[PDB]
Amino acid sequence: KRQVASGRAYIHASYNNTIVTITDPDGNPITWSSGGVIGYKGSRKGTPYAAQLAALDAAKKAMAYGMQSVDVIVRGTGAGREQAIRALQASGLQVKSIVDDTPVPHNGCRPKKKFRKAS
Amino acid sequence: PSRKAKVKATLGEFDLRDYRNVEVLKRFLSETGKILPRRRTGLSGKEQRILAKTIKRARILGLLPFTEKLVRK
Amino acid sequence: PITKEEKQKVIQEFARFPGDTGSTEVQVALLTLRINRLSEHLKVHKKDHHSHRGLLMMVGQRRRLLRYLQREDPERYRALIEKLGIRG
Amino acid sequence: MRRYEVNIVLNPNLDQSQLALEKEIIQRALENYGARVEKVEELGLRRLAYPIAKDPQGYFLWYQVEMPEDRVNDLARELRIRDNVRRVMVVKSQEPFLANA
RNA sequence: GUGGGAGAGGGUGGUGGAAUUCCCGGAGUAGCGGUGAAAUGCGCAGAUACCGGGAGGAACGCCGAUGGCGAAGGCAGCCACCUGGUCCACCCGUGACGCUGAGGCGCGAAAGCGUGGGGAGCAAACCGGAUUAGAUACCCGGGUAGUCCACGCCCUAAACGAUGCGCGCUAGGUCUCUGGGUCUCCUGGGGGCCGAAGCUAACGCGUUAAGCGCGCCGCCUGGGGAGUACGGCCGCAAGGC
Ligand SMILES: [Mg+2]
Ligand SMILES: [Mg+2]
Ligand SMILES: [Mg+2]
Ligand SMILES: [Mg+2]
Ligand SMILES: [Mg+2]
Ligand SMILES: [Mg+2]
Ligand SMILES: [Mg+2]
Ligand SMILES: [Mg+2]
Ligand SMILES: [Mg+2]
Ligand SMILES: [Mg+2]
Ligand SMILES: [Mg+2]
Ligand SMILES: [Mg+2]
Ligand SMILES: [Mg+2]
Ligand SMILES: [Mg+2]
Ligand SMILES: [Mg+2]
Repeated sequence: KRQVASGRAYIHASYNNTIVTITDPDGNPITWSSGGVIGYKGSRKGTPYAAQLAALDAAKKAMAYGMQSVDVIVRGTGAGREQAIRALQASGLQVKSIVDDTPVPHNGCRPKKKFRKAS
Repeated sequence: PSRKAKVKATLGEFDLRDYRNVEVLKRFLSETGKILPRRRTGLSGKEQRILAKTIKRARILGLLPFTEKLVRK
Repeated sequence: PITKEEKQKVIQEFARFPGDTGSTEVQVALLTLRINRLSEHLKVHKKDHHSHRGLLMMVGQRRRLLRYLQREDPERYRALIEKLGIRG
Repeated sequence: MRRYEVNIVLNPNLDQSQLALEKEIIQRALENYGARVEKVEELGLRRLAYPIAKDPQGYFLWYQVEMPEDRVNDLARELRIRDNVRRVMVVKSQEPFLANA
């Protein structure tokens, strides 16, 4: 309970799952959803569908606190990303905008073998 | 892609070695801090090169970003 | 670094005659300069291997000229030395 | 001696006093190293492409003091000792490689 | 010599931001993670996702090239200092002062060794999950030496262009880096591709020769045994020649 009205929605998509988050302007979260949350648990957490369900849950619960305008921010390139985004949009939540903020080092820590190989 | 216009034409006589010329430099960066290619800036190696050495100063100084957020999408 | 002056100063000091830039002395002297410098730089930056090889060549090029001087005119030779700082 | 361009960015929250103070050292400490200020062009406030010292802006300076090479990594080592001074950029002067002219 | 040019060539000091990890605070709740599927693992002592701050280590996105520098190994955030090589124009000086180079001496990726320090990420060994007929592996979760710094060793490699260095001679075309010119193009230095003659077992090379020649050095003489044994020399050792 708080009545935020205007906040931001952080979407974190990964090859393995998508967690969505809705904070308030200054940055503090209000509510969040995720593949797990919505019920899928395993290889399904990643599928776009889940992301859809997740993203919509992040909204429903968000709607509670009185949210109405989010500034969707994307991170990661996981499957079902440009998908979760399409959900928040068609959720009633006026999607102020979209931004890609996937972090990327300027050559930081040696990745693990899984993702190694320089060029 | 990139068959529009080079970032050199849209501009004039300018010191490619001036590390304070923000108004001009900002023209050589994408929707991000990313320093535009040559296929984009349309410069000579010697030039394109120097440009960077210059840009990378604008950065430390504080006049120029290192990276920007991608709007749209 | 060695200034234009520093250089010219040494040239117009050994030159056989006004206008002598490439005489066997000028050269030696000149070198000895470039050498005695780097010999200092390396006294510090011992880790600076690359520069060293640069010096490993000047020294060569230097003794090679001399070797030639001591041949042609053993006098000038015995001279360049006492004048500079070698053989001791 | 050689021609060096000096850039300096200090806390953009000083009053006439607090500020003129810093520049007292930027000048004092400066001359103490064979300053010789060929010129200066105080640009003042600037909107930084990114916060510096958690400050959304910055107060920029710029000189051209010609000084003794041997004493430069020092001169700056000195300008950094300041608190309200957050950036010391000492580039060596260079002909204006004009492009597209 | 003089005047000019390019450069991730080397060394020392400083310093920039992005990212990961960890700590502190906020806000927030049931999961995150991971995979072909999973599990181990981590989370209500509140993890994940989000915001703010801090500490620290390592590496430097875009530019970036099909690019450049270096004798080789190799070299890229930015700044300053110290320093090597090299290219062009002038035709100014010396007057064969040249080439090569047994042995010597120096440099020499990684791994490895010794002492001290540092230790974020990564990760031989190792500890576990899974897979499998088994799995001393590939996959997953952890993790020590190590990876980093200094000082001293070690001297190996598909250390590769699998092509020793130097000089001269022998069609062109085209792309490109760097200098000069009277700057359509000519001329010099370097990097590529197609190609004359020619060479070659063929593939291919072809003014960056693997062509035509001269000089000097190194090396080969069927396979296995074997880069082993013995000896010597070197190394703290591993081990090297
Ligand atoms: Mg002449
Ligand atoms: Mg004569
Ligand atoms: Mg001989
Ligand atoms: Mg070694
Ligand atoms: Mg090592
Ligand atoms: Mg050790
Ligand atoms: Mg790990
Ligand atoms: Mg592992
Ligand atoms: Mg050529
Ligand atoms: Mg050419
Ligand atoms: Mg033929
Ligand atoms: Mg060919
Ligand atoms: Mg035999
Ligand atoms: Mg062996
Ligand atoms: Mg022994």
